[PDB]
Amino acid sequence: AKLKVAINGFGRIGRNFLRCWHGRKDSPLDIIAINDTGGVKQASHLLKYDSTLGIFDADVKPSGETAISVDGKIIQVVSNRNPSLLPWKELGIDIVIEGTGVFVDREGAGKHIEAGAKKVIITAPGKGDIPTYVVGVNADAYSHDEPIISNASCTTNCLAPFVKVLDQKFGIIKGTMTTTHSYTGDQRLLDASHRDLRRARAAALNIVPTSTGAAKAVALVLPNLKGKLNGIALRVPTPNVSVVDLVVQVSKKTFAEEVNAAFRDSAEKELKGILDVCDEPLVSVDFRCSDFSTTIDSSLTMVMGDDMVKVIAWYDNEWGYSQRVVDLADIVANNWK
Amino acid sequence: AKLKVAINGFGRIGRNFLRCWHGRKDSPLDIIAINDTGGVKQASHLLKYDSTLGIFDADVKPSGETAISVDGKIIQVVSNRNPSLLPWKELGIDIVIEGTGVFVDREGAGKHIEAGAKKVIITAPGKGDIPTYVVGVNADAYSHDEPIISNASCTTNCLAPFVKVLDQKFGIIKGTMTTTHSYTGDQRLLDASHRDLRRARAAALNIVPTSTGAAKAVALVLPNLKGKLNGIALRVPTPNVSVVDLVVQVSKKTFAEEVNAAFRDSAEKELKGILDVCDEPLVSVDFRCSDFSTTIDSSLTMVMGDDMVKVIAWYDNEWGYSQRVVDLADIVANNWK
Amino acid sequence: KLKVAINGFGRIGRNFLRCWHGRKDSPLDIIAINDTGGVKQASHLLKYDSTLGIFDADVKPSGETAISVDGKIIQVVSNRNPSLLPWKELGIDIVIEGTGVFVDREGAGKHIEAGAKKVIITAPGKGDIPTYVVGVNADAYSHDEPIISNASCTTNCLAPFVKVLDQKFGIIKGTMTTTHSYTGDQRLLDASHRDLRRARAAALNIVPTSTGAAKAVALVLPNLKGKLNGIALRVPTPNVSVVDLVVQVSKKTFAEEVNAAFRDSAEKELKGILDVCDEPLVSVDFRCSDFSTTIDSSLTMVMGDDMVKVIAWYDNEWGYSQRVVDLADIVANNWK
Amino acid sequence: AKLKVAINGFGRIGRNFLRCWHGRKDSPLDIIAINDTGGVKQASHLLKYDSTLGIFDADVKPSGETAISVDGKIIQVVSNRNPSLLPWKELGIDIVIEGTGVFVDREGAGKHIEAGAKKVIITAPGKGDIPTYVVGVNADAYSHDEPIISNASCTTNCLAPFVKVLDQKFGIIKGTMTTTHSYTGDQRLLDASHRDLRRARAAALNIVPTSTGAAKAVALVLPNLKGKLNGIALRVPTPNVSVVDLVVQVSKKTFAEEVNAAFRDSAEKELKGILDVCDEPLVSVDFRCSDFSTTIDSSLTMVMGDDMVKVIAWYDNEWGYSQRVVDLADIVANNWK
Ligand SMILES: NC(=O)c1ccc[n+]([C@@H]2O[C@H](COP(=O)([O-])OP(=O)(O)OC[C@H]3O[C@@H](n4cnc5c(N)ncnc54)[C@H](O)[C@@H]3O)[C@@H](O)[C@H]2O)c1
Ligand SMILES: NC(=O)c1ccc[n+]([C@@H]2O[C@H](COP(=O)([O-])OP(=O)(O)OC[C@H]3O[C@@H](n4cnc5c(N)ncnc54)[C@H](O)[C@@H]3O)[C@@H](O)[C@H]2O)c1
Ligand SMILES: NC(=O)c1ccc[n+]([C@@H]2O[C@H](COP(=O)([O-])OP(=O)(O)OC[C@H]3O[C@@H](n4cnc5c(N)ncnc54)[C@H](O)[C@@H]3O)[C@@H](O)[C@H]2O)c1
Ligand SMILES: NC(=O)c1ccc[n+]([C@@H]2O[C@H](COP(=O)([O-])OP(=O)(O)OC[C@H]3O[C@@H](n4cnc5c(N)ncnc54)[C@H](O)[C@@H]3O)[C@@H](O)[C@H]2O)c1
Repeated sequence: AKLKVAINGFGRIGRNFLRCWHGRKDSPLDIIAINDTGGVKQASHLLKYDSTLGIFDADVKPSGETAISVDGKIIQVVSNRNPSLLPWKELGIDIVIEGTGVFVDREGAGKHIEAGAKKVIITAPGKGDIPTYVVGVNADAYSHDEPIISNASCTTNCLAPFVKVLDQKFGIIKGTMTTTHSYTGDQRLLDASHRDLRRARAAALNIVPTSTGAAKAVALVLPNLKGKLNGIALRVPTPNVSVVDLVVQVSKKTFAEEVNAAFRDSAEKELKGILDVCDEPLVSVDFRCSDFSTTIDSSLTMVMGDDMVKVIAWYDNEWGYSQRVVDLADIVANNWK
Repeated sequence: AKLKVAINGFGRIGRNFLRCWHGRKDSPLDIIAINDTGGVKQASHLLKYDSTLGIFDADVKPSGETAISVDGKIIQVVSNRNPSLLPWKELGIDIVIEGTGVFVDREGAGKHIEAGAKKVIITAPGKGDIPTYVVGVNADAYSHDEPIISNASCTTNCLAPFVKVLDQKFGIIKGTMTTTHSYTGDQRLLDASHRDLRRARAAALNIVPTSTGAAKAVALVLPNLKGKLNGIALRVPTPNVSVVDLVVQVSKKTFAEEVNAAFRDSAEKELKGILDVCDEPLVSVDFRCSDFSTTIDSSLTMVMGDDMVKVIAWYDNEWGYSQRVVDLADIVANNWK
Repeated sequence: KLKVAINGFGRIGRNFLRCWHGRKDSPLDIIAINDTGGVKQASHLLKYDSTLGIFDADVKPSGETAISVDGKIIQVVSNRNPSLLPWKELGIDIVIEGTGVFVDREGAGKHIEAGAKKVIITAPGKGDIPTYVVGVNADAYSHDEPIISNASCTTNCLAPFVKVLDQKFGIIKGTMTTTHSYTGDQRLLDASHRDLRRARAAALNIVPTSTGAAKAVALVLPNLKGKLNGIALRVPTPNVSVVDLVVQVSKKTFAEEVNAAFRDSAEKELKGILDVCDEPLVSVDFRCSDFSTTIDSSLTMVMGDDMVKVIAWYDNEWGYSQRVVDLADIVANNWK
Repeated sequence: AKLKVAINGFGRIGRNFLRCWHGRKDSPLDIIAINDTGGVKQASHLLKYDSTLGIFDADVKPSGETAISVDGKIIQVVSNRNPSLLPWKELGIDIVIEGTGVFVDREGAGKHIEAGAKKVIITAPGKGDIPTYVVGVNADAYSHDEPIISNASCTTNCLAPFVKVLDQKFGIIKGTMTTTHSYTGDQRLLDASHRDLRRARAAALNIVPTSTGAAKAVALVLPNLKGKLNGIALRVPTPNVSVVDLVVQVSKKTFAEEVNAAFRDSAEKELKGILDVCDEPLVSVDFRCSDFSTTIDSSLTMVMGDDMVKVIAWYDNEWGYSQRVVDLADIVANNWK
C-alpha cells in the first residue's frame, strides 16, 4: 500500500510539491487531498497555470464540487482554516505536507495529528520540539517514531550541503553569509503595512534587506557549525531563483581551484543529486527548475589570503526545495514502521 | 485650517491624500486624525518613505505617544478595525476620507457618522444609491444634505473630463475603452489565491486583463452617456501611473487636429487644472505627480472615417486622484451650511 | 533539402532556429549563421535563453568557425556586410534576414547580390516589396518574388482575425492599439535614440510608440486600405503582446456571434493560425503558443450593435518565428 | 576665473553630472558645452525628462540648432564621435568630463587635449597608470600638472571611504567583497550580443554575476590595501542604487557597535559629506539622490568571532558618483596653476 499524502496550503511550495511529485518515478506516496482557503476554482486554475513554472503538462480539471482531477487521478479539495477540523482520520491520511506557513510550531502542527493524520512535515523551519532534517546532509538520522518534522528553509538547504563539504575538508573556523534572494509572497506588491518595515516596501521595485535564520539553522543539521555562522538576506526584484554568498575562514590553507575540486567530488559521491558544480557563465533564470539544492558557480569561487573563502551557490527556492520536500517524504515513507 | 478631517485607512490613497493636502496653500481642511491598524510607528515610516513618491520633504517625527508631527502639525493616530468605534465625536471630526476600500456602501461608510463624524467621502465607487462626483464634471451638483458621497474611481476621473468635451463638442453615439493600468494592492505579488483568477497572477510579471465599471460610471456624472460606453482594463508591470484608450463614434464628422484643438479649449476654460494637453513625446514616468486627472497625448489622437475618434489620456491613478479627493473635500468644506 | 542561411542571430534569428529544429520534417536545411559576434557567443546564446529557457539539445561549438546543434553542423560566419557573405560558395537559396537593418530592396538585395537567390525579411519591407501573412494571403506568393516580407508580429496577429471579421461582418473602419512587451529597439535606461519615446527606460515605462501593423493589414487584405490605424503601447514585459482591435462593422451583431465566427475559422481556414481561448488567463500563459492570434473570448464586447472590440494574445517572438518557418516552407515548396 | 567645462558623453553620468553641478551654489565651474552622438534633439529632451531623476526643475529648451539653454544659461551642443575634431580650442575649454566610457586611456582622453582642452577627468577607472582619485580618500593628493585623471568607478567610491575607516581603526588584514548592483546601460535589455556572456542576458530579469575591479582599485587610493581584497558583482533588476557587502578580517578585535561608532565618528569629521550611517530600516529606493558615496546600514553590521566584520553600505551609483565628479572637478579647478 502507498502512503496517503495531504497538502495543507496549496500555495507556491504546495503546488511545486505536487508538480514535483507528479514528475516522480514510482513515488512511494499518493497525493489524495489538498486543503486551502479557496475551493476547486483556485486549487485547479492555479495548478494548471503558473507564471513561474508554466502550464502543467497534465489534465487538471475540476472533479465535482469538492475535488480536482489530475491525469485521471482525483484529489479531495477540502477547505477549512482550522487543521483540527480536517478529514484526515476520515480520509486515512498518513503524511501531511504543512505548507501554510502558519502551523510551523509544534502545538499547531500537532492539530493535523489530532485530526487523523499520523504524520506532518513542516515545509519550513519549525518551532518547538520539532526534529529538523536536510536531505543529503542528515535526513539519514530521521526516526519512524517522530510524528512532526521540519524540512528547514530553502536557504538552509542551499547552505547546509556545501557547508558540510567545506567544513569536513577544510575546517570552517567562522564565517558570514548573504543570500541575494528572489522575492516571495510575504513581501508587499506596493508600499504597505507589514510587521517588518522593510518587507513592507514595494517588492518588485527594491533591494530589500531582511534577516535569515539559515546561518544559525545550519547548526541543527551540522552540529559542528554551532555558533560559527551568521548572515542576512537581500530580497531582489526576481520572482524565483536565489543565490547564497558564503565567506568562511577555513582552518586548512587552500585555494579556489582546490575548493572547486572538493565540491565536484562531493557532487559525484555523497552529495550526488543534491549538490552540483556549474562551470558555465550562467545567470539566475538558467537555474529555473534546478533539481539541485545547491549549485556552486565554480568560476566565482575566490580564496583571499589563503584561508578566506568566497563561494557563490545557486538554487531554485521554489522547485529545488519542493523536490527536497518530496525526497524527505519518500524517506519518511521508507522508514514507515 | 477650518474643517476637521480624519483619514480612514492609511494605504496608498490615504498617504497620497495627506501629502497632497500638505502641499495646498490656504486650505479649507485641517487633518487631525489618521486611523491605521498598524500603529503610529508604521504610519510614520510609510508616510516618510515612499517607493513611489520618494522621501516626503517635511519633518515627520512622532508626537507624544499616539500621534505624529508633520511639519509641526500634530495628527492623531487611532487604530480600530470597526469605524463605528473611532473617536470621531470625540476629536470633533467633520469629514472622513474613507480610504480602506471596505466601507463603500451606506451601512459601511455610515459607521463613521455613528462614530460622530458629519460627512464621509468614499475614495472609490460607492455601492447603491450613493451620490458620486468628479471634480470638473459634476462636483458642483453636490448638495450639503448628502452625508456620504463618492469620488468615483481613478479611471472614471480620467474619462469624464474629456468625454464631457467629446460628447459636447461632437456628440458621442457610442464608444469602448481600455485602460492600460499600473498594478495595485488588489493584485498578487506571485500566483496566489484571489477571487479573480486574473488578479491572482504575479502582477509585476504579466499583462492582466480585469474588468472595470469606470465605463458605466461615467453615466452617473454625465447622464447623457448612459449605456453608451463600456470597457475593460489591462494591468501592467508598472507601480504607478496609467493610461486610458478611448474609442467613441461621434455624430459630427471631424479630424484629429480639431479634436485636439477642442481639448486645448477646455484646458484654459471650464476644465482648467483638470484637463491638460501634452505635445511632447513622453512616457508614463513623466506623468508621476501630475495634478491633472487627465492629460491628452495629442500626437496619439486619431480620427478614422470622419467620426470614429480615439483619444489617449495619461493619469497618476494615485496622486492625481488624491488631488481630486482634496478638491471634492474642499467643495464640501466651502458649501457647509 | 534546401540550404537556408540565418542573417542576424538575434531574438528572431535564434527563435527561428529553435522552431525549425522542432519541425518534424522540414524542407529546410539551415547551413549557416551570420552574426556580428563570433561563434562562442553564438552557441552559448542559443543554448541558454532567458525568455525561452534552456534549449533542449546539444549546442556545442564545432571548430572556431561553426557549431554542432544536436548532431548537425552549422557554419557560423561574421560580417556586417551582406555582399561579403559566402552565399554562392555555400549555395544558399533563402537567407532569413533578421537583423532589422536590411529591410528594403537596396539592402536586402546585397544577400541575393552575393549568392542567395531569395530573401525573407523578418519584418516590414520598404516601399514596393512583396508582403505575406501565412493564413491570409501567403498563397498569393509567386516564385517570381526574389524578396518578401513576413510583416511584423502584430500584423500577423491582426491580419488573421481582421479578415474573419470583414468576411463575416464587413469592416467599415477600424482603430487599433497594441499593448506590447518591450524589445531590443528600446533602451534599458534613458539613453539617446532617434525616437524620443524609445529612448526611455524600457522596463520602467509604458512607452507609446507608432507602428505600421494597422496599415500593414491593408497590404495582406487589400479590402482594408484606408480603414485601420492605431498606436502601440510598450510595457514592462520581456515577451508576449496583446492587440486591442476596435472596428465598426455594417452587419448589426453581438458578442457571442463574433466569437462563434472566430471559433469556426479557428478549426477551418485558420487551424493552427487562429485560436479561441475561453480561459481567464494572462500574458505568461501564452508563451510559446503557435497561433498568430488567440482571441480572449470573454473579453469580446459589442456596443451599439456595430462597434466590435476584440482582444487577441500572441507571443511576439515564437509565434511570429513559427510563421517565418512557414513562409519559408511556402517558398521552398513553390520552388521553380 | 571660473573654468569653462565641457561634457563628453551626455549619458547617465553626463546628464547627472550636469544636474549635480546645476544644483551647486558658488561653483568654480561653468559648463558651456556638451558632446554626444545625438545633438540638441536628444540633449534637450533627455536632460529635462528622466525616468530615474524625474523632471528637471529648470527651463530646458533648445537655443538655435546647435545649443540649449538651461535657465537662460546657454550651452553649446556639438556632436562628433572623435574628440580630436571637437571645438575645444575655440570654445576655450579648460576641463573635460569624459563620460562616453570609450575614451578611458591616455591615447583616448588625450584626444581632448590634442583638440584644445587643458584637462580631462575620466568618469570611470582609467586604463594603465592614469592618476586615479577618490574624494575624501586621496583626491587631495591631486597635482596640477596631471593632464588626464580618473574618478575611479562608482563601487570604488562607495567602498573606498569605509574601507579607509575600517583599516584605520581596526586594521584590515584581508577581505572579500560583493556588490549587488543596479543594472546599467552596459547590460542588454533582452538576451543579445555582448563580449561578456552574463551581461548579455536580459538585465531586468536576472541576477547577473560579473567581474569588478573595485576591490583592487581601492589599493590605488589606499595603498595599504593592495593585494588584500578581491570581490565580485551581481547585477540585479533595479534601475538605480547599489549596495556593497564587505567582509574583512581585522587586526584589532571588535564588535558590531564599536564598528558603527567608528563610522559615525568619521561621518562627523574626516569623511563629513562623503560617508553616512543610516539607523532606520530602509530599502534601495530610499537612497535615491544621496549625496554620500557611502551610507552604512548600521543595523546590518555584524562581527563573527571578534574580528570577522561584515558591513553593508548603500549608494546611488549614478547621482552619488556624479556628485563626487563635481567635487573632483572643483578640486582640479582650485589648484589651477
Ligand atoms: N517560496 C519559497 O521560496 C519558499 C521556499 C521554502 C519554504 N517556504 C515556506 O513555505 C511556506 C509557504 O510558502 P509559500 O511561498 O508557498 O506561500 P504562499 O502564500 O504561496 O502559500 C501559503 C498558502 O497557504 C494558504 N493558507 C494560509 N492560511 C491557511 C490556513 N489556515 N489553512 C489552509 N490554508 C491556508 C494560502 O491561501 C496559500 O495558498 C512558508 O512556511 C514559507 O516560509 C517558502
Ligand atoms: N491605488 C489607486 O490608484 C486607487 C485610486 C483611486 C481609488 N482607489 C481606491 O481607494 C481604496 C484604497 O486603495 P489603496 O490603493 O490605497 O489601497 P491600500 O491597500 O494601500 O490601502 C487600504 C488601507 O486601508 C487599511 N484598512 C483595511 N481595512 C481597514 C479597517 N477596517 N479600518 C481601518 N483601516 C483599514 C489597510 O490596512 C490599508 O492601510 C480602494 O477602495 C481603491 O479602489 C485606489
Ligand atoms: N522581437 C520580436 O518580437 C520581433 C517580432 C517580429 C519581427 N521582429 C523584427 O525582427 C528584426 C530583429 O528583431 P530581434 O528582436 O531579433 O532583434 P535583435 O536585436 O535581438 O536581433 C538583431 C540581430 O542582428 C545582428 N545584426 C545587426 N546588424 C547586423 C549586420 N550588419 N550583420 C549581421 N548581423 C547584424 C545583431 O547582432 C543581432 O543578433 C527587426 O527587424 C524586428 O522588426 C522582431
Ligand atoms: N551609471 C553608472 O552607474 C556609472 C557610475 C560611475 C561611472 N560610470 C562610467 O561612466 C561612463 C558612462 O556610463 P553611462 O552609464 O553614463 O553611460 P551611457 O550609456 O548612459 O552614456 C554614454 C554616453 O556617451 C555617448 N558616446 C559613446 N561613444 C561616444 C563617442 N565616441 N563620442 C561622443 N559620445 C559618445 C553615448 O551616446 C552616451 O550618451 C562609463 O565609462 C561607466 O563605466 C557609470
